[PDB]
Amino acid sequence: ADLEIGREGEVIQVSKEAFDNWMNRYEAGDTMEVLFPDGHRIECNLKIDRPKNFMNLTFNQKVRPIQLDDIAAVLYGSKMLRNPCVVGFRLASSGRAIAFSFKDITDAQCFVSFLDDEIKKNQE
Repeated sequence: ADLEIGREGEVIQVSKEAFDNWMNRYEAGDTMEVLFPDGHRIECNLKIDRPKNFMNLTFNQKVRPIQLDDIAAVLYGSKMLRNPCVVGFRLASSGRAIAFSFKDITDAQCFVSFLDDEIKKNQE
């Protein structure tokens, strides 16, 4: 069921065990979808390297690398609606917004928490 967003706009209680599992999978590399403005998606592999402060999107042997340092915002809730599986975030460098869709809500909410930590770090 859709999240309903406040008039103000978009500018999480997940278990630690769930996060730890999420984190292990995607550090290994695991599957998600990148949303696009025209509304099509592509199935990618998302691999997080915490030491290197990058996360790599692999599609068709093509890798869009994202710097963890780069992440500036996470968009996930507060008729404006968001499917719970879909997480949007903005990059500081491009000023662009990207949407990942995860295989379930839990995973999405983990990516939200992971993003939150990186953002706090980045703000120092």
